Amino acid sequence: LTYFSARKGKRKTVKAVIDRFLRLHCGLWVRRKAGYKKKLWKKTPARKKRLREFVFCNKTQSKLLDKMTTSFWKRRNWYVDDPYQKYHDRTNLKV
Amino acid sequence: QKRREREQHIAECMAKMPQMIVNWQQQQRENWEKAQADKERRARLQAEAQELLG
Amino acid sequence: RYKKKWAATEPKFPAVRLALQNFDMTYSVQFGDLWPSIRVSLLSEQKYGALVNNFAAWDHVSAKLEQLSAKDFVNEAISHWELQSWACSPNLRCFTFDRGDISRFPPARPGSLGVMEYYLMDAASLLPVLALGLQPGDIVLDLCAAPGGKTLALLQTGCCRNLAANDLSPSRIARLQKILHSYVPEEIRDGNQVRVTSWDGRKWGELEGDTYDRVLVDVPCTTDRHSLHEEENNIFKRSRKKERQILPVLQVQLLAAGLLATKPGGHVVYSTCSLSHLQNEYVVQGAIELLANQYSIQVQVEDLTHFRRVFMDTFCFFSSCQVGELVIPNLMANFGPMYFCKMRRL
Amino acid sequence: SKSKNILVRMVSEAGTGFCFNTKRNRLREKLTLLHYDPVVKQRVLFVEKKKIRSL
Amino acid sequence: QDINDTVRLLKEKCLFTVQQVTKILHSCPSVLREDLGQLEYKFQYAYFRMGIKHPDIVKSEYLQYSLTKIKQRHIYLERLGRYQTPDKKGQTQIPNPLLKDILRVSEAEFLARTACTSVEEFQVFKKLLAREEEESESST
RNA sequence: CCGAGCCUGGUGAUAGCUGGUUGUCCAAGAUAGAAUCUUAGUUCAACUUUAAAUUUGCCCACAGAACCCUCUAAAUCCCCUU
RNA sequence: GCCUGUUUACCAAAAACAUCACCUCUAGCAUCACCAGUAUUAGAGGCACCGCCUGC
RNA sequence: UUAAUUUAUUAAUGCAAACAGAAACCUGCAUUAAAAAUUUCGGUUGGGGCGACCUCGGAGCAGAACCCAACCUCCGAGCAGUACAUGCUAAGACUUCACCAGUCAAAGCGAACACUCAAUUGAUCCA
Ligand SMILES: C[S@@+](CC[C@H](N)C(=O)[O-])C[C@H]1O[C@@H](n2cnc3c(N)ncnc32)[C@H](O)[C@@H]1O
Ligand SMILES: [K+]
Ligand SMILES: [K+]
Ligand SMILES: [Mg+2]
Ligand SMILES: [Mg+2]
Ligand SMILES: [Mg+2]
Ligand SMILES: [Mg+2]
Ligand SMILES: [Mg+2]
Ligand SMILES: [Mg+2]
Ligand SMILES: [Mg+2]
Ligand SMILES: [Mg+2]
Ligand SMILES: [Mg+2]
Ligand SMILES: [Mg+2]
Ligand SMILES: [Mg+2]
Repeated sequence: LTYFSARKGKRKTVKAVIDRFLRLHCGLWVRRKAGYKKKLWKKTPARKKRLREFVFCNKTQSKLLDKMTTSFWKRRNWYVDDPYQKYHDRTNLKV
Repeated sequence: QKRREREQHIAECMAKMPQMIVNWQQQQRENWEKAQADKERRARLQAEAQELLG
Repeated sequence: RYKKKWAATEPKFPAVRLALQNFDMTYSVQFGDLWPSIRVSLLSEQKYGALVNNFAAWDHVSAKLEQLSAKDFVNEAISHWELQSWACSPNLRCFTFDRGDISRFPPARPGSLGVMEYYLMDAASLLPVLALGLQPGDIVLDLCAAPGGKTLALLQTGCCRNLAANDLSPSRIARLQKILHSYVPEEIRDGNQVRVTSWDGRKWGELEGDTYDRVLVDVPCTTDRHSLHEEENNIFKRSRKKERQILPVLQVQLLAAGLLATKPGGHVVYSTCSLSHLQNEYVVQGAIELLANQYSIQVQVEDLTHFRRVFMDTFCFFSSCQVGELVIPNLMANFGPMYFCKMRRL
Repeated sequence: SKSKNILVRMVSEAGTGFCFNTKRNRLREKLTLLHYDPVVKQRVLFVEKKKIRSL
Repeated sequence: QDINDTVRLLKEKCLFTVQQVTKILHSCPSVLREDLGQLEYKFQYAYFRMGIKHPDIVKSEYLQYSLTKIKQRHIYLERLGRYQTPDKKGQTQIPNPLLKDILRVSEAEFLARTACTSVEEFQVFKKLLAREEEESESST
């Protein structure tokens, strides 16, 4: 990671994280399952069912991805007809 | 136009589909039936061998 | 600490070259002028005989093979029994080509019954099954039956009500199950008629004494055909040199155990796919002395000279064998090498 | 490691474009199965068109 | 340039002496008509697999004979064990038959003097060898 | 100080390696592992620290945890009271 | 080891290298080398003078 | 050096170009070599060798919840077969001591009237 750029002197964003992950404004990171398109003929329907699901990264992984991206990706967006719009905020959350 | 052509194509194929299923199901029974006759014929040929022993 | 700066290192030979060198020294003296003729046949691809699956449409397959000019040597040999004058295991149909013909059979195609029409196997490997003289209602025990070159032939006869197929290697056993499943219909294998196990053959000399009338024993040995071509799991590599040294010992032990397993008055055929006389006749003589000295068991080796003359047309036989019969490969008849010896228990 | 079976692709005869992959033995005729088609929500005939690979 | 490539291949790729090249061309005129790839393959077969050095090739008229008959005769002798490929040092276990004996003499004489096999056996080997050659070309 | 001269520059080359790492006082504070061209390292977990929130935590009475298996083992896990 | 000669300046002077002699390889020719030369010449090598030796 | 990656460079041919009327020089694009350039030398174990080993599963050590190591003590696995709703979805849990992966699953929709197997497997990018 480049903490200070050579032409602007500011932190950069790793484009590997952006393409492979989605960040909700609540802080959660949504990713895909590694291997949801690989050798589907030898996998049971139950196994394939959880491979094509979107899962949340844990605390350690989420903290790692917050340092590899700049604040432009942590801002709140208001896209029209956003499939993940309802998941940008937590409800009935304690502690 | 593309949606209607696909819908018409699906409807046209599904029109013949019940007849195709019956023909396919009928052929599967016939193919097994031909093999079953061969199984009986094998016993008949093996019955000839028993005749030779006797 | 290991020393990696040796003054002289033995040059690395391929396992094929290692097998060729050992065979060249031993077999040149044993066979004399016939070794060069044998050697070319070993290096050339062996001819494959088409064994008709009796469970499938055998009559239709026979007609199909006749179109490819295939000739049933088994049927020809049966008519030769009276011409020359225990007989042999009946209900076997194997089609091969003419002497000197290089035509290869097409791959087998499953029939209407869902089973393969025929099995492709060496024609020299069918002789031990024929020499076994199988009869209906008998109980047949096969040691080292996997992958099933001779195991499948026994079921084609239909003379074995109960079969005990045992091979030490489970990987070979797994191949045997698939071959039986693809060829033999499930109804026969449904019951206890075919028993496929994976245990040491030495155990069969104690667990089942006098249980079986006909026992076929094909002990593991240095396969001349496979060693000179295959590069995987070759017995002639340096790591497996220890196994080759103890190989004749296992051949004596496994054969002796099978002899204990058979009932007195039964027939035991010893089969080996090799040309080395130190593993063909000496093993047979080793087992005979082993039984008499340790368990006081006497066996009689039958004469295969009558059997030799019947297949002389389609097979090449070596006429300088003390006890067993050795079928040497030839350019015209590429079947072999095969060594089979028949002994009965008294 | 001889390829005893092969992986083939079955195409629906209803024209819906639905397809699924199945495993079949190499030495066998092309399969003609009766599989469920989610597009029409009923079982429809399928026919083998192209072999994908060897297993 | 067709002549230029042939002699250059002999002098550079085959590394034949200029004196040897003159004797080769006078003795064997079929070299010019032969394709460069087959000519190079024919030469290296004698040098490596057979073990024949440059002076012996020129004197024995190796290049004039067809490639196919060389393959049939050499491999059969090699499989017979009569012919042993020289090792790294150049020594051989059993002295090889003379090269002129293998090639110059007729097929019937070739079997009798060296192979010591029946005529029928050699006929089967050629068909078997051609199948292996046919498979070898397809695999490559 | 020639298995590739010397000098200058790139150059504050790089070194998972060696050495060093400067005032006072108090407090908490040690040994499960996994992956690794990796076992002289690093990452994660375990452990440890501070802050914060909350309510149970530890100890443990019966009951309860397999047969082919009598080394018919010492003893655990679970666990209200306390 | 033919010989005189040469080499590790600063741990090896030698059986090592070179050396006449012999052998192999390459080249048919001008105007800065080879060369102001031309197959009895030039270059690239091996061996180390000289003398002697079979089988086939 | 028959390690990998290249022919820029050099030389020899081919074509295009350019010419005369045929050719050469030059230039571009190729194919052959030549001579070089860049870079690397997987770990584990083994003093008298001519190698074995690296992933996954079961049994003993590890006797009774779980876990628990070798140079350990033993056997294997890199499949096949039957299905063709081996369809679509969804509470609550397990988890090989992390992660990645892996496993079970009520209800519901739709049909019938979570296949066997201890292992039988390969991520991302890319095509
Ligand atoms: C040369 S093969 C013979 C194959 C088979 N009998 C045939 O002819 O088709 C010998 C087989 O014996 C098996 N084998 C080796 N050792 C064995 C043993 N100790 N007990 C039983 N079988 C053994 C090996 O798996 C090997 O595949
Ligand atoms: K390190
Ligand atoms: K000096
Ligand atoms: Mg200096
Ligand atoms: Mg530094
Ligand atoms: Mg303290
Ligand atoms: Mg790696
Ligand atoms: Mg001197
Ligand atoms: Mg003098
Ligand atoms: Mg000095
Ligand atoms: Mg000195
Ligand atoms: Mg010298
Ligand atoms: Mg670079
Ligand atoms: Mg876990």
